[PDB]
Amino acid sequence: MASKSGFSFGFELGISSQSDRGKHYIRRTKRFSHTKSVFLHAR
Amino acid sequence: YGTHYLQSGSLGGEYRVLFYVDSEKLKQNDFNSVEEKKCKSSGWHKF
Repeated sequence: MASKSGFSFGFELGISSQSDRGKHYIRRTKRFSHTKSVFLHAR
Repeated sequence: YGTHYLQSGSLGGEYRVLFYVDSEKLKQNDFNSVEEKKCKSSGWHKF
């Protein structure tokens, strides 16, 4: 997210204001399961 | 001694084989993607 808001006016007098906003969020998830089964009966 | 005696017959050997194989394979891939944006701008002249 990025937001900007600023004011700049002349009147003598002059006034200026600027506000800067930046925000980032990131999420990752990984899950792994491996099952390997062997049965060997000989007679 | 059982129930009977052998009146006649043949002698020799029996050979039998039963052999069985059963393979199954399954592979499955599911993929999903979502992309979204907003943008906004306001100003006049100064703001």
